Amino acid sequence: ERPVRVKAWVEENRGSFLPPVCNKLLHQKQLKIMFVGGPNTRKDYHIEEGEEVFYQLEGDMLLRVLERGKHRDVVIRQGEIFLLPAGVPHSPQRFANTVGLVIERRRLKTELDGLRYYVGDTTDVLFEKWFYCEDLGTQLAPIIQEFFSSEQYRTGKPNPDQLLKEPPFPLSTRSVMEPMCLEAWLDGHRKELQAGTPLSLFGDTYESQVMVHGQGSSEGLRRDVDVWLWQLEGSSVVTMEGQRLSLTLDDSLLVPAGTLYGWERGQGSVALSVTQDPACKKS
Ligand SMILES: [Fe+3]
Repeated sequence: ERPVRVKAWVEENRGSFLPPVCNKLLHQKQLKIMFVGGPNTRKDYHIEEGEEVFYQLEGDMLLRVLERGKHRDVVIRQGEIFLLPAGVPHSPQRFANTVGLVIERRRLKTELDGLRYYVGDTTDVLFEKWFYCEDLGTQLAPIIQEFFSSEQYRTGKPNPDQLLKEPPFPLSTRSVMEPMCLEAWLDGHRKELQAGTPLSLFGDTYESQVMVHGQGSSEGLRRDVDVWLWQLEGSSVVTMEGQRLSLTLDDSLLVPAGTLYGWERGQGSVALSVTQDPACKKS
């Protein structure tokens, strides 16, 4: 339209979260920006070669992970933000009356997504499926149905003929971070943002870059990947192709790869800048 105001977009589009996945995409080019409501129980663990960034807009969630072969529970509460590194199996439980933000990116021609259901709360695979992920809005469903309409589900015995000897790429062995409370973080760094220096939220051992920007401007910029901007405080002006688009509180905007842009940020503004560039992949 664009900018799109995030809470107005959610409040309008939440009547279209449909089971089993309860998701709807805002954007689906190089960057994928999607929202998911609950209640919604996922018994499956997803594995992918890109990174996933979560931010809880409304209410809490529970992310179950496998971190070095061990089950782990990761509560992400309203206002918290968290980055999941590549190749970690994860299973998101969302509860009644919650809305969440998830970001990911388009997968390379050779990258492979997988789904696994385990036996009980053990680490033994019961059922798995591996596929090229093209359309985040549409492909998990058919996979989930297949598990619920299956012998493995009816009985709980794995069929060894349908397991893989090894996963197609080695699962990650890194540890997972703690969720950060975004606005305790902002207030914690407000002096630096007033100064004009942008800041990395998660640092550079990841592919994703979540940069926070305060007052000031920056020169003509052209990136090879999509960029998403989200205005949290104050306001700002984006310039792309002889075209000023101003952003106010809670406005957001995807600048498409290739597109040349200037950004002017007014007094006491605070904007979020997100990028997932697979040239910055960490394997
Ligand atoms: Fe996932």
